Amino acid sequence: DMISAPWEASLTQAEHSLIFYFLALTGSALLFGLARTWLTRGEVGARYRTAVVARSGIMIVATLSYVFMVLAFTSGYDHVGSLWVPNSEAIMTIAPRYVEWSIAVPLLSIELLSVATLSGVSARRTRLAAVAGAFLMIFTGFLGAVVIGDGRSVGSLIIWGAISTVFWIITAVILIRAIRHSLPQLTPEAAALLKTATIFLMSGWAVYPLAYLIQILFAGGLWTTSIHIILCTADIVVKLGFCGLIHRIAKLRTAEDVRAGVDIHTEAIWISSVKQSDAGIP
Amino acid sequence: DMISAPWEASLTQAEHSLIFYFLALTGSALLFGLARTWLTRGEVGARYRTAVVARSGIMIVATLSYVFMVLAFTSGYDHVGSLWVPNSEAIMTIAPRYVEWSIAVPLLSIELLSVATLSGVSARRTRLAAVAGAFLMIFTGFLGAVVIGDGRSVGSLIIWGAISTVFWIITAVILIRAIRHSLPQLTPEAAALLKTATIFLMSGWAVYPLAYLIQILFAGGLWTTSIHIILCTADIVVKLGFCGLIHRIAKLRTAEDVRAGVDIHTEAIWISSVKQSDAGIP
Amino acid sequence: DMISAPWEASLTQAEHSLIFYFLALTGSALLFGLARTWLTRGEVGARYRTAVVARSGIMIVATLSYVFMVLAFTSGYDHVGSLWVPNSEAIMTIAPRYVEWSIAVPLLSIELLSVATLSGVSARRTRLAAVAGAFLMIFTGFLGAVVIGDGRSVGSLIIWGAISTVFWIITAVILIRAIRHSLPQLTPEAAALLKTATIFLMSGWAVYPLAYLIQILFAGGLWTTSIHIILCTADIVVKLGFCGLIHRIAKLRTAEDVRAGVDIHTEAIWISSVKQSDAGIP
Amino acid sequence: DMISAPWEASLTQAEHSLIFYFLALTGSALLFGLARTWLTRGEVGARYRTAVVARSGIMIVATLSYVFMVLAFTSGYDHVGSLWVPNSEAIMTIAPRYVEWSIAVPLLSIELLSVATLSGVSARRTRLAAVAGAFLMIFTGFLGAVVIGDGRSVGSLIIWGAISTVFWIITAVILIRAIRHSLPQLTPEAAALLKTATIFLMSGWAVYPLAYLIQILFAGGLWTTSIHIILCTADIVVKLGFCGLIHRIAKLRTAEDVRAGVDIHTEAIWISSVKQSDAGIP
Amino acid sequence: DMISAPWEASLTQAEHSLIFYFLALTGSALLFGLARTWLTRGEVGARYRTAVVARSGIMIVATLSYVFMVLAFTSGYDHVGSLWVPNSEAIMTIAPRYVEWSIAVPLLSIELLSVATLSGVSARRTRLAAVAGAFLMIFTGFLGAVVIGDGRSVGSLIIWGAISTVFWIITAVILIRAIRHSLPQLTPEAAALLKTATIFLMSGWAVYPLAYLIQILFAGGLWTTSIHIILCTADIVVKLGFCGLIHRIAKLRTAEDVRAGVDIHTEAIWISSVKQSDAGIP
Ligand SMILES: *C/C=C(C)/C=C/C=C(C)/C=C/C1=C(C)CCCC1(C)C
Ligand SMILES: *C/C=C(C)/C=C/C=C(C)/C=C/C1=C(C)CCCC1(C)C
Ligand SMILES: *C/C=C(C)/C=C/C=C(C)/C=C/C1=C(C)CCCC1(C)C
Ligand SMILES: *C/C=C(C)/C=C/C=C(C)/C=C/C1=C(C)CCCC1(C)C
Ligand SMILES: *C/C=C(C)/C=C/C=C(C)/C=C/C1=C(C)CCCC1(C)C
Repeated sequence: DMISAPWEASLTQAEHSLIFYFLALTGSALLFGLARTWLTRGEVGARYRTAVVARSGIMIVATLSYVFMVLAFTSGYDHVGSLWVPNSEAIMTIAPRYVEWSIAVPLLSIELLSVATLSGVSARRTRLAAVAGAFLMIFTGFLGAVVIGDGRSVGSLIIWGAISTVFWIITAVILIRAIRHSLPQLTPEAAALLKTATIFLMSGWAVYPLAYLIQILFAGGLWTTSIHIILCTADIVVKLGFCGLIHRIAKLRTAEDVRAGVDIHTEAIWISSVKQSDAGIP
Repeated sequence: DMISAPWEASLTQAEHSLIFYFLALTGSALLFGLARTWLTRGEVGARYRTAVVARSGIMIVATLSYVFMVLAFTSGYDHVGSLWVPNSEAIMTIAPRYVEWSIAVPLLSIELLSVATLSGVSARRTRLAAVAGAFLMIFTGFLGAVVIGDGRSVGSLIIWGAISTVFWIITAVILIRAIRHSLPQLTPEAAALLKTATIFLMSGWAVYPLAYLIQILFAGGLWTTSIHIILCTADIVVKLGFCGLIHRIAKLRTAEDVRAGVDIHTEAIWISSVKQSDAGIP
Repeated sequence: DMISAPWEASLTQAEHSLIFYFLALTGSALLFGLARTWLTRGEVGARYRTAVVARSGIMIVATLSYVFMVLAFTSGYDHVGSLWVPNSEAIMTIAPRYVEWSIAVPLLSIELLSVATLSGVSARRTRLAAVAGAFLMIFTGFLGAVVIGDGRSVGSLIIWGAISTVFWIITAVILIRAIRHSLPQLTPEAAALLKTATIFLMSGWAVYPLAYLIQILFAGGLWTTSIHIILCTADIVVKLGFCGLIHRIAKLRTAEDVRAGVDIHTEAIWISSVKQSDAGIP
Repeated sequence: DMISAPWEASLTQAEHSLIFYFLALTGSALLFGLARTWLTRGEVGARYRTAVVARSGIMIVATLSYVFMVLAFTSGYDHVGSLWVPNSEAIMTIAPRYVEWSIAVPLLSIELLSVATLSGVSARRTRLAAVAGAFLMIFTGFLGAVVIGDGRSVGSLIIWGAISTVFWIITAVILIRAIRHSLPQLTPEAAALLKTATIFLMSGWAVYPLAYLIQILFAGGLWTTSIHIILCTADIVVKLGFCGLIHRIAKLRTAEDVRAGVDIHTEAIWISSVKQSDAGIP
Repeated sequence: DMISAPWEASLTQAEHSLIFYFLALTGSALLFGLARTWLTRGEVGARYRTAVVARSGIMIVATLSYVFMVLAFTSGYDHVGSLWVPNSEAIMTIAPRYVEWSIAVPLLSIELLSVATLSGVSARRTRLAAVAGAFLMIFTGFLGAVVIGDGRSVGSLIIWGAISTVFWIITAVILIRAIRHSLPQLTPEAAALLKTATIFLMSGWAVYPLAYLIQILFAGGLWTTSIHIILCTADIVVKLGFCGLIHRIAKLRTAEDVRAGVDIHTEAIWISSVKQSDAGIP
């Protein structure tokens, strides 16, 4: 059976207005996040800088995606009477997310493993399996949602969607295994935070499959609005929220190492206005 | 009853000229503010860096909003005689402010609490209640002013406006309570400044509801000009003005801590060409 | 009586070619000054960083104004024969300067007072009176030149121009008074430079009123070219020239303080390949 | 004989959707790479900074190329039915790669020699022969593929392609000779990595000639898609992958020198979460 | 006699393709150069930082010029049949170079004098005479080539070209005199390099007059291609090549001063993988 695609829906001006709000709010919040990332990048040790690098990629790629999308929104719908009607650049208000997620979902996995206690080359097996699994999960979604059937085929959404769901299970079982190994070998205070950051990431990722069910089941401008709102909201929460949580863990670990002799940090580490470690000279 | 919207008004060339001035002046002043923020970002301790991060978000989001708005101004009105007549991209000379305020008003609240003396459960509870309350106040305005009724419904402005006014009261009672707790536990010199910064922020926020009354009551190009002038002016005063006042407080607090042993700062802190603290090595 | 406006003149191709060269040479030279400002910003102390901040805004706002004016030149005139004929975006090749000057003229005043010896009530009173007076002088020009008769009214140029000339006198009497107070309390070497920088600024500001007399008196593409050449040239001289002169004074003062114990600088200060002060550690 | 060019093919919507994905994915991944480069640029000694500089050029040039290409994609094909028919700006979705490769392939050669053990004069002969040979190999490809015959001449692809293949052999024999000389004079641990980085670079370069065989042999939108996919994929692997491998070698060498007295590094060097060297003060 | 101008020639697709290559290659190489400049800016003493500042201006102005030119190329010629036919914005593919050279040729002169041994105020006489002479040489070219006659007048090319050639002689006699004075007072090793850098700059400048002879003598798309190729190539060689040679001299001089007590540098200086100087603390 055939279903209209999400970018083949005429939008009212309450729908058009919300969609521009959330697209522009999401791009804004991720440019804040990018700035924050840069300003706070020296609170973390060089042992834990992979976390900073990940997060900077996540924020750059996502900010660009959202600019593209906001500019395609302006040039993707033509107002006819009281309703905005999609043209051929309307697909460019939706498709560009898959490019963002293609980089970000792998980088979120890398950021999480950044602050775990895996080292050397068994680390590398886990980082690669994660980056693969993550990338394959998005790309197989892209194919169902955008490429094969042109977004308009229920069977192609269900097949490529199911396949994507398998790489979700594989990626999540790799990460959750990595973290379960680490928690014993961290300090109690960090292990606590790393458990929570793992629950926050996996939980965030469960929201995104729901946008894909809408596309299968419901078509309309209401629902095209629902999709954008859901996905925009989830990007803000899961990319501001989670990337601030890993940074606390990096800082706390950095400080723990300072206190222990493992290394020396130029500034002091203050987490929650509690000094974790003092500044030091080589 | 129905009222024409603000972006649905034909502008004379004196009105068009003023509107471009102020939009372009505001974006300019906030790019200065962004630069200033970066250049002075190392005058503050790591204990107080949340203040720098907030202010940088406030300036980035706002600068972008104002670029969008200035570019939409050029492509949103067509000169047809002695009048500039609005296109369908003239909503985009007004609506993008709500996106800015959605990030900024929460970040201004965070910046203010940055330099207060709050820690524990109560700190995080207070930061979240503030960020929520602030965000909800803007968004409920957006809905009245832009989305529901299309800006052209008096009942939708009065209902969504009243609702927004409740989240104003809730947000302001949270912040004013937080600050009232802190002033005892600061030093006299900082407590003085934190009282003043609180009065300057709350007072600034009372200006923005007046732009919203115009939209309810008066329609015309005079009044569309009045709205932009009011809102542009208020952004300059309350974003340049207030974010420079919190930076003095962060600096003064940073220095107070240096002097006290709590921490060490690489450079000396000068506050009104008065040296507050000397430079130090770990 | 009526006069055509400067942006209502048909330019030849010699006139059109010289106006793009000067408009693009001014944005190019003010992007070199933005780079010079950032590369040479740690040669000055933290007692005199209010000068690095003022100059960075004077060069960021000015480069953004000249990019817009060069982009609106490409889309503001149409070649209809051997003549470039103005559109409705031709006002945007002239008007954007008033936005630049609105930020810059106040910031130039701040930069000059940066390196003077004012502190107390008198300092803040002086900085505010200057920033006000400067801003009011430009804005009252904008109204005469762009807004009130559409640039086409001789009485509106002479009235708003006279008013602007009063805020010039007020602003210049404030600054010259501030500097006259400082010169006694500086060192001979700096006092000398601060006198010269004051003469260079006031003298630079006297050029800009001449562009405004042309607009009153003469209309033509020759004269529209004369205006742009005059104003572009003056921006280069007074914004490259003067902002390099204050930086020497900041450096010399920084070094004088180093030598005196007042503070310590990480690098040495070399002014004219002559070493003023050595590097030092806290 | 004549062959249609790759930019003269009508793409289906699945072929346009893939092509936009990969172009946008590649530009995204190279902006991550650029960020990474900047954030990690102080892990390396000043003796080995040429490696950082190379890699930064590689990432900047390539990111820009890919932006151009993504913007030309939007404005290079027009949807006329179920097909995206090529405009005259569809050559600009392919040609800009040759500009990227013209800078990058020489810079990749420089980056590889960066971490080898060459003197500083006989170094120069090798660096120049490499940069020449590399540049000549791309440019002679450009001429066959784009300029002479207009991409549509089989004899011009085979002649200019063969010529390009000779500068490949010359460039690769210079580099492989340089590295074979160095491996003895490195430490075992670095020599190992430098062998692998050499195999990874030469192997990466063998993929790009296959895109050029497609252009000779096969024409279609399938094949225009195959070309972009191949070339995009190879850019990600060989520019993210290889430029991270040289950075490990620079770091390991930097640390080896620290440990040996040759120099001192401000931070510690952690590679695979193993401290290679401690931080130190002059 | 009247000669067609260089932007009044219909380009083939081979000539259009080359022109886009070289414009895009030159802008690319100068963005690399800009990056390089920033990454290596701390290898030089503060005594010699004028060299860094010059070079950064040279790279910024030139990169922007080349972006403008590449964007004007896309929108300056229309494909009509088998030929690209110039529109009225084809002059913007050639004219913008004069703006670049107007800043750069003066800054190249400043960079060269940066590392010579002139100090105080007799330095200033030489720096001003140079910057004047250089600026006047370009501007008088612009007038012959672009403004007077519209590029189409042989007598205006020969008169304004001859005049430009006089300011070349004056500028070169000032610089060569300055350098001849310095070589005695440098160290043998630096004097050697400063002689070579002087020969490389003067020699580079002799290439640019040849583009101007073509414009006088030959008109055609072959020749419009020859002009762009010549000028693009010369920009790459003389702006990458020369600005890397002055940086070696600054570094070598910086190190010589370190070794001598004149100053202290934070990093070590390595030139050709030979440690020139060690890192030091105040
Ligand atoms: C910052 C962006 C993030 C974390 C994006 C996450 C996206 C997913 C986890 C998507 C998962 C999907 C499935 C498992 C099934 C249906 C298709 C997808 C791609 C939406
Ligand atoms: C920098 C921007 C700031 C501080 C913006 C502030 C905006 C408000 C405080 C808006 C308040 C409103 C009401 C309380 C009622 C009417 C609707 C609003 C959104 C204008
Ligand atoms: C960098 C820009 C500067 C210093 C601009 C200065 C502008 C003025 C000093 C303008 C003065 C004017 C008058 C006093 C009378 C006529 C109108 C003005 C605005 C041109
Ligand atoms: C990051 C980009 C890289 C490494 C690009 C590499 C490109 C080549 C090595 C191309 C080689 C070619 C031949 C040797 C023959 C056919 C033509 C070329 C240009 C594709
Ligand atoms: C990086 C750019 C540089 C060094 C440009 C240099 C340009 C010249 C030296 C031009 C010289 C000319 C003459 C002396 C005569 C003919 C006209 C000119 C402008 C081409």
